[PDB]
Order: sequence, then C-alpha cells, then structure tokens
Amino acid sequence: SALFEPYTLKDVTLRNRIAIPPMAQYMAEDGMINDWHHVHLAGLARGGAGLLVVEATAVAPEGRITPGCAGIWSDAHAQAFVPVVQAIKAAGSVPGIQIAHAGRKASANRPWEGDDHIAADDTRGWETIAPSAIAFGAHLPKVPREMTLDDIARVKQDFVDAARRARDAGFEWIELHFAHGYLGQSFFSEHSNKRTDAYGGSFDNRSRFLLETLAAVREVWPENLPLTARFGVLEYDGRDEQTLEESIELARRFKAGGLDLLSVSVGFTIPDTNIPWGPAFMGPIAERVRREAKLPVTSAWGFGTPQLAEAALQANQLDLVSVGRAHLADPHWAYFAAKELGVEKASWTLPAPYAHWLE
Amino acid sequence: SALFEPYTLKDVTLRNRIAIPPMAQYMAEDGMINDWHHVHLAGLARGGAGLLVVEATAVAPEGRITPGCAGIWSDAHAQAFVPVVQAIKAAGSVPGIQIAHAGRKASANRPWEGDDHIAADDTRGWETIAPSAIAFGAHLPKVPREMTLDDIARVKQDFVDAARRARDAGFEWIELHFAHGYLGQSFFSEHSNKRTDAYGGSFDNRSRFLLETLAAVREVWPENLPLTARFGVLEYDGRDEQTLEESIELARRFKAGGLDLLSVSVGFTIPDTNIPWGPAFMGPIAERVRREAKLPVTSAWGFGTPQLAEAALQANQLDLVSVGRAHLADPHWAYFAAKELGVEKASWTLPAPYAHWLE
Ligand SMILES: Cc1cc2nc3c(=O)[nH]c(=O)nc-3n(C[C@H](O)[C@H](O)[C@H](O)COP(=O)(O)O)c2cc1C
Ligand SMILES: Cc1cc2nc3c(=O)[nH]c(=O)nc-3n(C[C@H](O)[C@H](O)[C@H](O)COP(=O)(O)O)c2cc1C
Ligand SMILES: O=c1ccc2ccccc2o1
Ligand SMILES: O=c1ccc2ccccc2o1
Ligand SMILES: O=c1ccc2ccccc2o1
Ligand SMILES: O=c1ccc2ccccc2o1
Ligand SMILES: O=c1ccc2ccccc2o1
Ligand SMILES: O=c1ccc2ccccc2o1
Repeated sequence: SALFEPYTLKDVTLRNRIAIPPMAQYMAEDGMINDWHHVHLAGLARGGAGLLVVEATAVAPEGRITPGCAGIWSDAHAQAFVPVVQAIKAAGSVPGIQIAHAGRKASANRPWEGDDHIAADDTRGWETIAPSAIAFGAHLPKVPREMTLDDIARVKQDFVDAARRARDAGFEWIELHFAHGYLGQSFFSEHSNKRTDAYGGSFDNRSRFLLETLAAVREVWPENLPLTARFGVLEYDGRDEQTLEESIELARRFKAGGLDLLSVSVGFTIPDTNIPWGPAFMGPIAERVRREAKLPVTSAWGFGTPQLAEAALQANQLDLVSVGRAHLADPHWAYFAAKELGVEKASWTLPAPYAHWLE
Repeated sequence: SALFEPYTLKDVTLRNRIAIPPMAQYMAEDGMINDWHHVHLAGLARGGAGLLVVEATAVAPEGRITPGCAGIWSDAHAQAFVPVVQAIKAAGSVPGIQIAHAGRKASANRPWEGDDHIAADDTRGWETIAPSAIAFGAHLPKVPREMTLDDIARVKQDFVDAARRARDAGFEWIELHFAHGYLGQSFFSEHSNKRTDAYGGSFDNRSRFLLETLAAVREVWPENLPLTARFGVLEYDGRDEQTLEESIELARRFKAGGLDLLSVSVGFTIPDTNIPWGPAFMGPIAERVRREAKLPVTSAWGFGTPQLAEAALQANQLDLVSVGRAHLADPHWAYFAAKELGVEKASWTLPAPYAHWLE
C-alpha cells in the first residue's frame, strides 16, 4: 500500500503517509495546555499515524481563536509541550505543531458555546487585529483594528519566537497557519486586505506579510527539519481561476524561500461562498498546486475512507493524506486503514500491548 | 437501549452498562505503572464506558504474572495510581482495579516475549507459590512451592494492604482476582489443591482461602463502594456440572459475605480442557450463576458486537457487559456501540472536543 510507505523530508522520516492535521481542542486555559492535550495527543500517536500535527497554537494572546486555544507566546507555554512531544516520540510518531494567529476571527466562543464573536462586555474577550478594519460578517461581526507597521513587525517576531520555542520543545515539523481566513490568509486576500501601504494592493504587497514571516521563521527553524505552511488556495467565491493562479505563484515563492511541503486548503476568508463539499474534493486542487509549484503537498476533507487516501496517493495528488475527524471518532484509525488496505500484520500498526491480541 | 442505561451498585452509579474488564499491559517496571498506563486508561475512560477496571495488579512481587505486571505492594506503588484515578474520574468513568496474585502461573514471560515460564537462570525470575507443589504444565512447567500457613496469612494480609491502598488512591470499585488459574482459583480447584490441612480437601476447606481473603478485604474496603471478585465457575474439563454446582455454592457464600457483583469467568486452572469458544458463549453460564446465587454478574468474550451486548442485558443474563479486545482496537468502542444501537446524540458518548464534530 501507498498509504503505508514511509516518507522522508529533510532529516525526518514518517513511518507511513497518514498525517493527523491540526485539530483545535478548545481545552487550554490562558493558552496553557494540560492533561486533556497530553492524553489526546499521546493516544493519537500510539494509533499509528506517521505524523501528528498539534492544533493551531497562538503566537500571541490576541491570536487565539477562542479562550480555549493553546498558546506558545512565552517560554512557560512552550514548556507545557515538552512532555507531550516526548510522549509522541515514544510512540514513534513525528511531533509537529501549527503556529497561528486568528486575526479577525479571534475572540470567538468555543464551537459548542455559540461559535460566534464574544460579546464586548464579556470579560474573556479582546480586540482583534487584521490587515484592514473590515468584519468577516455572519457569526463573526466584530470589526478588527487595522494593524500598524509596528503591529506587523511585532506579530512577525511573535511567529519567530513561537518557532524557536517549538524547536526547543522538541518539535520536528512546523506548520505556519496561513489558511482558513486567519491573519496570514487575510493579508493575502483582496477581500480582507484593503491596505494602501507596502502590505496591501498588489500581489507582491499582499504576499509580503506571508513571505516575510516565513523568512523570519526560517532564521530560527533548523534547516534539517521540515518547514511547512497551510494556505487556502481558493475561496469558491466566483474568482477561483484568478485566485488559484496567484496562490500557485505564491506557493512557488514559498518553495524558493525554503518551504518543504504545503498543506493545501480552502481560504474561508469570507462567508459568502459555495464550497463543493464531498469526499476527497480537494484532491484535484491539491494535485494542481503540487504540479504547478513543484512542491510536495497534503490536503484533507473526507479521507477517512482508507480507499480514498490510497487512491489520492497512487494518483500523485498528495504526498501525505491528512485524516482529521476520523481520528476523533477512532484514535486507532491507522489500524483500521491498515486492515482495510490489506497490510500484513496490520495490528502491529499499534504498539505490542494492543497488537499482540488483535492478530 | 439496555446497554446505555445507568447502573447503581452501593453508592456508585455507572453511566451505562459497558465495563472495560482488566487487561494486563505488561508495561510496568518493578510493579510501577507509568505513562503507558496513564494514557491508555485515561483514553479509555474518555471513550464513554461506565466502568474501567485496571489490569491485574499484584499484591506482592511474586504475585505478578510477569516482569511487566503492575503492582500495589507498597505505598509508593499505590501513589503511582493516584493521577490515573483522577484522570479516569475527570472523564466521567468509574475507576476500578483488579488486585491479584498469579500463584503457580507467576514468573512468566510477557505474551509477545514467549508467554512461558522464565528460565531458572534468568535474573528476572522468581520462585512461584501455590496451594500444592504441582505444575500447570504445557508452557508453564515450573513446579511451585507449597505454601505454609504463614505464607497463607501473609498473602491474605497483602490483599488487605492492596485493597486499603486501592481505597486511599481513590478507586471506587475493587475486584479480587480469584479466576484464570491464579492463586485464588488454584486454592478452589481439586486439580491444583492437594492440601491435607484446613485449606484443602473438602469444599469448605478449598473455599477457605477465598472466603477468608474476601472477609479480610471487607474490613478495609468501604461498605459504600462495590466489592467484587472474578471467579472461574467451570473448567470445561469433563467435570462441569459438579464444578458449576460447587462454584455457585461458593458464589452464595460470597454474596452472604458482602460481595456486590461477580465477574463470571472460566477457570483456566489446567491446560487439558475443551473450551467452546464463540461469541457470547459465557452468557448462559453467567445467567445460571446470576439466577442460582441471586447475585449481579458480568462476563466477557466476544461482546464487542454491540447487538450481543444488548441481547445479553435484555435477556437478564448479565448486569454489565465487559468488552475487552474491542477497546484495544478502538478506545472509543462505546461511541461505536451507541451509533449501532441508535442512541440519540450518540457522539456525546464522547467529550465535547470530539462529540461536537461527529454529530
Ligand atoms: C475539531 C477540529 C478542529 C480543527 N482545528 C484546526 C486547526 O487547529 N487548524 C487547521 O488548520 N485546521 C483545523 N481543522 C481542520 C482539520 O485540520 C481538517 O482540515 C478537517 O477536519 C478536514 O479533514 P477531515 O474531513 O479528515 O476531518 C479542524 C477540524 C476539526 C474537526
Ligand atoms: C490484553 C489482555 C489482557 C488481559 N488481562 C487480564 C487481566 O489482567 N485480568 C483478567 O481477569 N483478565 C484479563 N484478560 C481477560 C479479559 O478481561 C477478557 O475477559 C477477555 O479479553 C475476553 O473479553 P473480549 O472478548 O471482550 O476480549 C485479559 C485479556 C487481554 C486481551
Ligand atoms: O483552522 C481551523 C481552526 C479550527 C477549526 C475548527 C473546525 C474546522 C476548521 C477549523 O480550522
Ligand atoms: O508505541 C509505543 C510503544 C511503547 C511505549 C512505551 C511508553 C510510552 C509510549 C509507548 O508507545
Ligand atoms: O470515522 C468517522 C466517523 C464520523 C465522522 C463524522 C464526520 C466526518 C468524518 C467522520 O469520520
Ligand atoms: O487474568 C488474566 C491475565 C492476563 C491475561 C492475558 C490474556 C488473556 C487472559 C488473561 O487473563
Ligand atoms: O471527558 C472529559 C471531559 C473533560 C475533561 C477535561 C480534562 C481531562 C479529561 C476530561 O475528560
Ligand atoms: O473490535 C475488535 C477488533 C479485533 C478483535 C480481535 C480479536 C477479538 C476481538 C476484536 O474486536
């Protein structure tokens, strides 16, 4: 099986092509992770996936999506990850982390607590920041504050500090969160970026925050560990061909600036869109990016059916298959997939105290 | 669904009828549990089962099955369980523990490291103790040492200390391991017990170690927390009707001595047997014990098919259904079972950070 072939990128070797993408848990307190995350992540790692990417972890307090989001904006925050990283490595999975800044979508309720912007007089909330003072709309009506040049320098440096901390906590894979309508994505999109300075207008200017952040992170992130980003390459907003062309051009620039792999997503920059949800629907768009930017890729949405994952790899649409919700349902999904795809000694996807009994 | 009705025994209420029976992990070091067990057990608890019974935990070093077995023979051993107990309670499952002494089956290799008695000159091994100096045979050929009366008093006191420690570590459910051919089972069986003193010969004498151990444990175990035992009620050795009759009589004595529930098993006292393995094969034997001893029961073997579990409960064969291997395959089996049996809002079998997304 393609799904169970190892993958080497820089000095890191994944035991198979199953990636667990970042999945926010909304269980942290003032950014500090706890035994929710420890058990969740260690249990996932033991399930057999080759790569486990920790959830969106805020580079600054105001960059959290919600009051439950994980953070890495101080060394004490980073320390809390050390035992989790060590547990993921003990299980033979590669520990990764997505570092993030929610931008205008920040200061929101947890998804099961309303999923909407927090009320102005709720003591948990905070002012959001963004390229331009324009609301997302819908359930996120808060107008963010337009960033100053010093705000841009400060957030870039927060990404650097976050990557340095990730490195020193022992992560072997980093993912910059430039997708899903959060800060980075919103600098790229003309929908959310109306700036008239060096960080808006032209393609070069809209790309600038993302390229500068990548370059700054590259200074502290070891050249021998994969440097990745997640990026929304289209919006399904009636501007898809033009948006894809520009997104692919930016992916070429990312590659030239040392990006090792791109996690290809949808932008979610604005609500008025028509996304054609379906099993593996991103496969063709991921394949186009892979081909036209000559960059390895992963993507997600509906690959919990093992045969879809296998088919995407065999068709060279993806290099890794990211499988999210199926892993919340069953932390041992990789074992399920191994059985489905006829892997010999499938139960040894799991550690011995499980594997021995499941032959 | 019957499977998802709560169950109250003494002051403890289980949120459903799914029990995770004790399952040895063979991952402890000198009896001390570690983050293997922490993550394994906390992850299981979060999966939704109402009751999680920790693996056979040795009351004394020589009572371990293997060098990987958990122990509770000192206060420092008991301390290692405290954070695990607290994590199980945080997940809403009831924490139980099986306390044990492997008897003549002790000093064995881990199951994936040969599963057989450890060689005499291996520095990990130890002398085994038993009612009589008779080997199990087959892959367990070591002849144990015949216990003295002082050995019997000492092992009883080790069970007491173990139960006291379990109590103080916060366990809410205890299970005495009188099954599977280990020490307690071997005192009951005429195959393994040839003693000529007060602890062998007659039914009363063969019962004596088990009844005295239960009574001694009862002195330190809170009356408001379930006091249970696992016991092999037949061997499939051509003596089943006589053996079942005596086993049921002993179950009546256990009930009269404060036992709240009996986990009904097979003896595994000797190897030369013909066990009729099959899905839910223990159901009829468990039902007979339940009826004839008028005692609540659980049993196990093949109840990972949710419909078998439901049928056993509806037929009043069992009060709780123990589901072992299916939980090694999928820690979230209870969610799977909830979907299969049509539970409303089945995903809320799991905690919010999973449930919300799986509706
Ligand atoms: C509970 C949950 C939280 C998520 N959190 C994030 C996140 O932290 N970062 C991100 O880039 N995507 C996040 N996503 C998107 C997932 O990484 C993934 O792309 C999506 O679930 C689709 O894959 P699937 O169909 O396999 O679930 C989240 C999805 C879920 C279900
Ligand atoms: C990995 C493993 C370890 C076990 N350890 C014990 C144990 O510690 N104590 C015990 O009484 N039974 C033990 N058993 C028996 C199980 O509790 C259970 O009775 C058996 O697995 C049958 O149920 P199942 O068909 O649902 O797996 C163990 C079984 C397995 C698979
Ligand atoms: O980047 C993100 C962060 C959280 C999240 C939750 C549900 C679906 C998608 C998501 O994407
Ligand atoms: O996959 C594994 C195998 C062994 C192990 C030991 C301790 C903790 C985690 C582990 O994970
Ligand atoms: O294995 C699963 C189970 C449930 C589920 C629900 C939504 C999306 C993906 C899923 O995968
Ligand atoms: O009591 C026990 C202890 C360990 C064990 C392992 C496999 C099957 C049954 C078992 O029973
Ligand atoms: O089921 C649960 C729900 C919440 C929770 C929080 C911390 C640790 C474990 C938990 O389990
Ligand atoms: O769900 C499962 C999966 C595998 C398995 C193997 C042996 C016994 C029970 C099992 O249950």
